[PDB]
Amino acid sequence: KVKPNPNKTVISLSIGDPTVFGNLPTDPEVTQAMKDALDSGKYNGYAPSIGYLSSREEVASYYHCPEAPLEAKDVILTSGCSQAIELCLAVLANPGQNILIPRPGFSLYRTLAESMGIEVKLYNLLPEKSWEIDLKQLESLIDEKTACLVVNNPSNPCGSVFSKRHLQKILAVAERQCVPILADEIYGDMVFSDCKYEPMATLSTNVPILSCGGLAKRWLVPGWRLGWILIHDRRDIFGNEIRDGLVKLSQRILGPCTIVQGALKSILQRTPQEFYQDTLSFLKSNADLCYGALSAIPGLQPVRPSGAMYLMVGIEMEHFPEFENDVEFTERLIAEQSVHCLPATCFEYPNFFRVVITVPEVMMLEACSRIQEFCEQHY
Amino acid sequence: KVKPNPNKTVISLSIGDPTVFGNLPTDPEVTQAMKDALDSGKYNGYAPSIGYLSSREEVASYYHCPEAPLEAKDVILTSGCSQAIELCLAVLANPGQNILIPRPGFSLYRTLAESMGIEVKLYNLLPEKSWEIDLKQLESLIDEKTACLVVNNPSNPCGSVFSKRHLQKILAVAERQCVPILADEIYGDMVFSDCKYEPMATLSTNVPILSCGGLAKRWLVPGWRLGWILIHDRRDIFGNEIRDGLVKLSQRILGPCTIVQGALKSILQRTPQEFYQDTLSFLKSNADLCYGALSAIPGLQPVRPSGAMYLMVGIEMEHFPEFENDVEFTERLIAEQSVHCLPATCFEYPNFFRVVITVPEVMMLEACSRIQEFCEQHY
Repeated sequence: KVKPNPNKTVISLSIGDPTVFGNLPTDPEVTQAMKDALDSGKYNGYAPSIGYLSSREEVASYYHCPEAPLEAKDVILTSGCSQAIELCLAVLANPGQNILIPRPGFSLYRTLAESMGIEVKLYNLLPEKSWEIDLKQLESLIDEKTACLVVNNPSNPCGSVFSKRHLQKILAVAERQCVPILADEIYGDMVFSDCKYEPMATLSTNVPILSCGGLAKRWLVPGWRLGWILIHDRRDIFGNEIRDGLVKLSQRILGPCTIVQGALKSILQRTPQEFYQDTLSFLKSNADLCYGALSAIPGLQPVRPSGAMYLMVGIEMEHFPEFENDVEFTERLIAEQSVHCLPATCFEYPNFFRVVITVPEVMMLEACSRIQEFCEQHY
Repeated sequence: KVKPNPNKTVISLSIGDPTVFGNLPTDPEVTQAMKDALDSGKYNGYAPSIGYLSSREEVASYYHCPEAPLEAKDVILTSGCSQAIELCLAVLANPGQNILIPRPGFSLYRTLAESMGIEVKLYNLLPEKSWEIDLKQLESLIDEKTACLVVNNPSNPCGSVFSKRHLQKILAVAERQCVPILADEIYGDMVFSDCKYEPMATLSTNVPILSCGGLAKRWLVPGWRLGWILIHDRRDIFGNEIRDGLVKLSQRILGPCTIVQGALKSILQRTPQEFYQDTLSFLKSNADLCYGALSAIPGLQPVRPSGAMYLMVGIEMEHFPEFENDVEFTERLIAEQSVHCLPATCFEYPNFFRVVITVPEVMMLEACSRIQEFCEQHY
């Protein structure tokens, strides 16, 4: 809550909202589909709590392939991934049970499982190698009361996209301990690195998955609150016994705004690839600028991101005595420099901070030297 | 689940969605404000979980008067009254506690308090006199574990608007047992009877109220999911100790669609009264038609509604032997006649059914004789 250096333009690197300085507005095809959808006035009344037939039908289509074959009925529409997790949890597990979380991971999985009456077990991401999961951790963090396994790919906060392999390896671990994999993939298709993109379910054969996702992150309409559970029952471990748990639960807050549901068929089919290409294009460059300069600075260890909208830097508490935690670090930083970074304590991973890359480059750059002026005095 | 008489056009009188046959579409000023709000693209990013400053500011203004003085800060925006109840409950009371419900009442208060881990006590509405509350019931249904009192006015399903007096009487009962009054007034200003309209909080002086409300019912955009808690702390029984409970809880599903929030300032200020006048005008006439004809029929006792969009009819199980409950009644009715009425068992009040009046008159009328052809054979 400390005030900035009133003598320097405040630079906020910590907030994930792409649309803050509006250099990432959404495609006018998105904006139109909503207006088109309003204009027909076909969508102002009640829908099923699970969402419109047609809307559900159409998102189901967008994410379909023989490997992970999707049908109208394995789709549920919810007002964001916040629900897509909220519900996805309530159905799999009850108070006094346990789920496998990332470290570092979205501070949300906690605020929920804890607030749902679930006790949390956190597995480990490996900075040394692309923040990939620790397989020892995982295999033997399992329980009797282990309901589930949560995988976030691409990652907030890591910036990471997993290899076509590591994914099969993670899928190897679930059939050896008989556990569900909420695959939080709200960041799906949000990659730019050399490496193409793999939705985790396309690579499954004996593993039950429930996939989150939605507009908020790709189409940069985060305040619009639409999202979907994609169910992926391979081997009838789930069956109708689980599907009803969602249909029943859904009826508590009754899903998303109907305009957004209306406009969904059209947002999916009418958005030009030149929209995405642009987005990820500008998310490589800014990531690379951020990466280079920060890696150039002595005392900080930026881990190159392959996707999503962040990267993690590691504070080498070897030449930084003044500060004794990343918490105090971002703190004197914010006060002295006016640069807002998020202390990675929040993601349950101290000695580190998260920097988003959606901020303009001319700003990434200006903010980058500030950070350097900070470390040629403290490392 | 029985099939209709395939030989008669099915008439659905039981579903509350005004926009089904689209004779109640919303004012094109409503539709515009959304498009205007989309068009500015000012509203696509994250808002406070409690909602936009400005949005919250502006709805606060619309509902302000010295008696019940409202400020920007006593407003929380939520994706409908479904949440406005969900949250309004979670904050006041914990598993193994008790709240005062109507009978008959919205089948929702149950699906929640029960599903929240709250045990439910139902007070009584008086058909003999305008479905007004039973004061004996109320005074002595209270407990140690009585958290709250829920009042629904106007009523779903009753069709009832309470007198300027009964309201003060209900407000007399709360300060004699020290209890909160979630005043579900999602139907606010939805009255047409002689009698003007009183929001319950304007008439309070030593009683804490939390008022639900939103677009769904007045502006006939039910699928749009916006709504508000209006807080009404008179006497600091609430204070900052309760307000935080909402602000904290809100952050679980993070409120409504931002387009809807954007468009809110304009929907409120730019909607012509000729929109409302029309709405309630057509809701008197159809109510009166429905009332007359049904009252004309022998064996049924329609209670005249003063507001909202329904009325209750009472099955005089005095000349209706064939059927032994309202459940079986609507049932043979639906099969033989093709008229969908809702058996008032659902609202926890048997021997009765609910008929909505939003369906076209030429349809109310046709459906009315069908009902008569049904009773000149069964009463």
